[PDB]
Amino acid sequence: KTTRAINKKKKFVADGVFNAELHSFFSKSLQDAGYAGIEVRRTPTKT
Amino acid sequence: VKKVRVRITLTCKNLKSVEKATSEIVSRAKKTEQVEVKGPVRMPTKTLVITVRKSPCGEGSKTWDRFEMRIYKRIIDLTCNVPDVKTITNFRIDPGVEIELTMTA
Amino acid sequence: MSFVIEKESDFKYIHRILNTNIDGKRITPIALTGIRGIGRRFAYIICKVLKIDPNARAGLLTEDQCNKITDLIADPEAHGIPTWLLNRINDFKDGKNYQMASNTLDTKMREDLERLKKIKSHRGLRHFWGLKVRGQHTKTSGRHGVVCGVVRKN
Amino acid sequence: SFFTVKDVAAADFIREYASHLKKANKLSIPEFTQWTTTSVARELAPQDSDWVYIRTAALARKVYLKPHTGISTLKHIFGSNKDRGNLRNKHQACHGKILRWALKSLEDLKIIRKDKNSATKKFSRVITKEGMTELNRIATQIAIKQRQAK
Amino acid sequence: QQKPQLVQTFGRKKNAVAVASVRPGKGLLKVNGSPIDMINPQILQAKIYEPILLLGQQKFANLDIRIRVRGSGYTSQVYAIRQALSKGIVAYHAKYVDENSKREIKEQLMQYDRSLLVADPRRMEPKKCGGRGARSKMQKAYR
Amino acid sequence: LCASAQVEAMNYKLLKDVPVRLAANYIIKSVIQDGAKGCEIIISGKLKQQRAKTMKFKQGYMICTGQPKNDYIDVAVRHVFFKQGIMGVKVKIMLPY
Amino acid sequence: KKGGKKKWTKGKAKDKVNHAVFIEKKNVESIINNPSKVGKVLTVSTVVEKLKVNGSLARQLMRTMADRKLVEKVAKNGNQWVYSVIGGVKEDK
Amino acid sequence: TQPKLFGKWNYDEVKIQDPCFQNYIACTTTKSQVFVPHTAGRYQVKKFRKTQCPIVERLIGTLMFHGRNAGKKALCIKVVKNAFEIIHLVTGRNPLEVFVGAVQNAGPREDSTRIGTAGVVRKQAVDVAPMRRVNLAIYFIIKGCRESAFKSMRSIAETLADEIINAEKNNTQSSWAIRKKDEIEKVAKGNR
Amino acid sequence: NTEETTKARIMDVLGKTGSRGGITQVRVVLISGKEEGRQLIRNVKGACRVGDVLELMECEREARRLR
Amino acid sequence: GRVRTKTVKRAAKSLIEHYYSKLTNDFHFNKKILSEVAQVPSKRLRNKIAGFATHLMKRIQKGP
RNA sequence: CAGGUUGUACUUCUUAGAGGGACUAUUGUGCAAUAAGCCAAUGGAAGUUUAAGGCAAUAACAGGUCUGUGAUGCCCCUAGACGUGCUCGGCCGCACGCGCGUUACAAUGACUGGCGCAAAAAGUAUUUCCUGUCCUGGGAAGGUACGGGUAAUCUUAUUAAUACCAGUCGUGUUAGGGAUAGUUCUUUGGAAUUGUGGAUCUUGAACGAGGAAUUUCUAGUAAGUGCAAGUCAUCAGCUUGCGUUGAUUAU
Ligand SMILES: [Mg+2]
Ligand SMILES: [Mg+2]
Ligand SMILES: [Mg+2]
Ligand SMILES: [Mg+2]
Ligand SMILES: [Mg+2]
Ligand SMILES: [Mg+2]
Ligand SMILES: [Mg+2]
Ligand SMILES: [Mg+2]
Ligand SMILES: [Mg+2]
Ligand SMILES: [Mg+2]
Ligand SMILES: [Mg+2]
Ligand SMILES: [Mg+2]
Ligand SMILES: [Mg+2]
Ligand SMILES: [Mg+2]
Ligand SMILES: [Mg+2]
Ligand SMILES: [Mg+2]
Repeated sequence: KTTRAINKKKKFVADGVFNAELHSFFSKSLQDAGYAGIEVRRTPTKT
Repeated sequence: VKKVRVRITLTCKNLKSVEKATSEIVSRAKKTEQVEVKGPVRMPTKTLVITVRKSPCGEGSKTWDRFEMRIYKRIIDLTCNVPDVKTITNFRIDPGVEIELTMTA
Repeated sequence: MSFVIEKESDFKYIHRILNTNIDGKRITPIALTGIRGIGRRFAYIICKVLKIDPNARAGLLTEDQCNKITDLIADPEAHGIPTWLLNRINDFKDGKNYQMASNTLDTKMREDLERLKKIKSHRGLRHFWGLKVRGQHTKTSGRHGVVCGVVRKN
Repeated sequence: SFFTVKDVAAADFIREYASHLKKANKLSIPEFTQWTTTSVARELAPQDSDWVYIRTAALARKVYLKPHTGISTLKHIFGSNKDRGNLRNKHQACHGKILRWALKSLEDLKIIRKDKNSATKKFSRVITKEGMTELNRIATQIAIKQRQAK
Repeated sequence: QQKPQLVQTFGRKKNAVAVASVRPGKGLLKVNGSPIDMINPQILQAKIYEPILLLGQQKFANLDIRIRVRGSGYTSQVYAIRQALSKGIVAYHAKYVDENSKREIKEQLMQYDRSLLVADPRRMEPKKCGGRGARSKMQKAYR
Repeated sequence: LCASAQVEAMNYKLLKDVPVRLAANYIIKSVIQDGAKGCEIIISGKLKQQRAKTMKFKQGYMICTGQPKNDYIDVAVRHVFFKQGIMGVKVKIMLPY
Repeated sequence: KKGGKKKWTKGKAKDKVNHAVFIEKKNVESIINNPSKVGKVLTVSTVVEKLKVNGSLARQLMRTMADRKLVEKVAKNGNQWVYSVIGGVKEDK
Repeated sequence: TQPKLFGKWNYDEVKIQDPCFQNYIACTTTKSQVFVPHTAGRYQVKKFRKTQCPIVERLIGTLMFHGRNAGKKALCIKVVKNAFEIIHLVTGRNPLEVFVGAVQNAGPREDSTRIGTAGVVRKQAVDVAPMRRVNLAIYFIIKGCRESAFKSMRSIAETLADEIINAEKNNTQSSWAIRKKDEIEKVAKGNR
Repeated sequence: NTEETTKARIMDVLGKTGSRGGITQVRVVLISGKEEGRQLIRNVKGACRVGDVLELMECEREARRLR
Repeated sequence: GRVRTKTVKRAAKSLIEHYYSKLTNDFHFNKKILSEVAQVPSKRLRNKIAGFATHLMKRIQKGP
């Protein structure tokens, strides 16, 4: 039972923002090789 | 026969992908013998609306961007044992597709 | 109804109450409203205390009915009336309760603004100069010196 | 035959039950009541003096239809709008004093009941066997009188 | 297994939804669980009786029609409560009578009014950031 | 076929002093070559002078407007630092069916 | 008698008929029995029209006559009162 | 059986003698014979639907027309019903056979088209259409009611009633409606 | 008020006139006591179809244009 | 403003051009053909092409 | 007529997924060269490209934003700094001049009472979010008594308001209208005094439908009417949406 329950709305918006966080993180640092995108499969086990 | 009623919940940001899991989960469960499935039920499509004034600086007329994020939730019920489920969940489901499970007797 | 017997005399077009409070012939509660102190709903209260007919016209009430009101106002709290229906409550740090009379009221204010004129509080000073106190906005608000504070009908 | 409240415009029925409580004066018009205090936040104090009876009178009609309804809900359900003046009209809630009393009194009258079962609204008011019978009688009496208007 | 002798007809008008159940009997008229005589706009009540009269106390006298309506506004609901009756009386005759009797009543109503069978298509029309309402807009000083 | 990439390629060439036209040509040709169905490049900035200026280079098809716009089009844009100020580089690769 | 502000002004010089709120016992009965005096149809207005009696008063005079099986109501709404003098207006003094 | 208006007013109690108005009015149709003037119909859709509107529905519409106060047919259906009772209690006639006449009379037969050339405001002789004629008639009738109806204890159901009557009579001294009806023609007969 | 209202009906709807782009020009046929049959080309204003009936308060007219 | 985009017309023209024999005087039947016959992305657009293509069929029932 | 159940029962209502369905179809005038097309009628849930929107070409306006940006050129400041923080003021100051709007001049109305009609939105880590039942206060609001929900499961299938029936007032700047102001009480917040918001009793102004001008607006559209959502500890007279009542005139 993963800690706190969250509005599928609330948790989804959180999901998107996290993805857009990663996008700035990668693109900003991986500024050498052709960066493109990120297929992120998040599990309460492995991100 | 240790029967366990299983609840398959699927919530997703886009319809393309969530419909594949749903379509195939049933396609796969019907084909097993120890299986009893309650049709794939579609909950009401929740829509998160965000209306935004376009331009950054407040000049020029009123321009508004109506942004949407749709969330489809599908629910499937199962009559099986604990191994049966893990047998049917062996798909290759797209990213951002949350699948929750509830087990009762 | 309005089944009067002796017209011209069995009725009194104008009654005198609290100084200049002349009363109109229409309906009693409402008639009372002219008094600088009583209003729409206070009149109705009065009639329940003096068991006087409300629906009934105005002026079909003798001087007894008239005094019932003059003193009803002098020490209202005595006839009952919950402290919270009064116009004035706890004045000058001592005077318990009152019910701002037509003439009492007029001077009570003259004394409070005087209370502040000497104090020189913002709210006080404001009244002096002659400008809304709370209504704050002065740009567009009441131009051409409209009605300042404290309002009297004429 | 026989008729229930659902067969009589209650605007008409309350005009009947309001009195059945008058002649029987089984109640006792509380203090703050007569003490002028219109319901909610409005202009003038009520006009009809027995408003006290009428309110309860209908409150019974209400509970006989929507069992388990609550104070804060009936408070709303009566229907009130407020002229705030410049600011537009907003919907307004009623008065909890007169209201909660009326339920207590109807309970002492053996008409209202506090359910101690449904774990949602534990203690909400509901019609009673004896209580609801009294209603159908008034109703049927009115019902029959309407059919009597040859 | 079961199989009541019932018909299920619906009426709608700008959100107004009319659940109309028709079973054979002695002429009952339930609307949300009460007699027509008690609808809110004592006025429009007539509108609902229009179908009844337009056909004749005959068809109404033989059956028991129970309707439940929780549409949108007073006026609209009435329109649906209306539309359900009309659709149901016809719907009954389809599966429980000669398909010919249905045609009679259908044209019968159609001839008098379409709002008994047809559906008042229009709904509301969404606003626009272009102004204060659906098609009005912030003033525009030119000079 | 990846615009996000080509922009970086272009971002690199420009900082290595390769003239604009010559520059864009290489990326655009290279893009079409890889199978693009239409390619366009935009470069707003102080193009070799005072005022600002906007340079455009286009090849083959292109979907300016429609819903299919976002489907058959890839667009990435980058900022290129100069001791001048800034260079805007947009790349619109139009993917094949 | 008139202290009203910026109301007088070029236009109509129509003296407001002085309706009354009282009726003497010497006229009470006589007037109630004489409905045929206020035209065929009797509404809050007509009543005031002929008798100088304001509606509120007029109503009671109507309900009164309505009570004395002398008048019949046609329709009764907000301020619209439609009354018919049973038998027919056949009173000309 | 025949569905009377408001429950007590036979429709067949009238007929349109003049051929002009025959198709530009509602009394005549089977579909028109309504108990209530409320149809929430869909007129005003094609470019002549307005026709098929039960004449009184039109009256009610044109009646709830002043801003803030109006926009609610509910009530207006009333003001018109009472007004019909009241018109009956005076001429005891089928008040439709009254309102109807009034509609036929209060409609100007001639108007002037303002055609100005470089500052000068000239006018010409124009013959007023039927649909336009009826529209003007009702618009006019009602227009007046409010005129007096304002700060008056006289009620619309009364003002209107009193109007529909004289409007049928052509009484040029008792119908703000017919006043214009005449003047518009007169002035128009001058500009022509 | 003694008028000579000769009733005439619409024969053919010509065109629109008066840059006010609202006036309509129409060819009429009469039906009244006086004459009858006489055809005129009168100028209407308002909703008008083919075959309506209009009360002319002056048969001596018929202004016209078509360019 | 019911006019036809060039594409709509080209399609109907070329469809009729290739399958004349098979094409009927009924829209529905033809619409089915047009869909089984080629790549029409928009279901709606398909009709337009057939609705019009069907039109041409009746104009060839003339020859010119 | 309400209530409880139950059935591997059903889907009309509800949900939402597949697929249907319009294309301008059928009929006759105008066009007519063949035409593209235009009109009217009929059928139709639907014919103004069905309705409302999203997207939006080439140029350009040296339009606007460097105060949204860890996007920057140059130029400024640099420790008694234009960095950062703290306490207290201010952006709402008033003779006035403009521009959105809110409320209204009232009997097609106001006030008292009665009346199961709606939509769309939202909602928590422990009490911190929505809040139902219950208790206490005249009242705003309190209490924590009993509870559901991190949601088609719980606040809710309902708590809108206009409307409708009854009653009072009865043309009377009367109170329609509510500005201004005076004690009291209550909530948010360390703090409200230069009134946060809310309740009570008074006070009760202009306003009697508005000149020269001038803005949007053709159908579930104007208008009226309330409800949400953003902002938000608290504050809407703004904004973005939602539904109910619902028309004149054009085409
Ligand atoms: Mg009310
Ligand atoms: Mg630029
Ligand atoms: Mg009213
Ligand atoms: Mg479009
Ligand atoms: Mg652009
Ligand atoms: Mg910037
Ligand atoms: Mg410093
Ligand atoms: Mg609480
Ligand atoms: Mg809520
Ligand atoms: Mg009063
Ligand atoms: Mg107040
Ligand atoms: Mg203070
Ligand atoms: Mg305030
Ligand atoms: Mg609004
Ligand atoms: Mg909030
Ligand atoms: Mg808010």
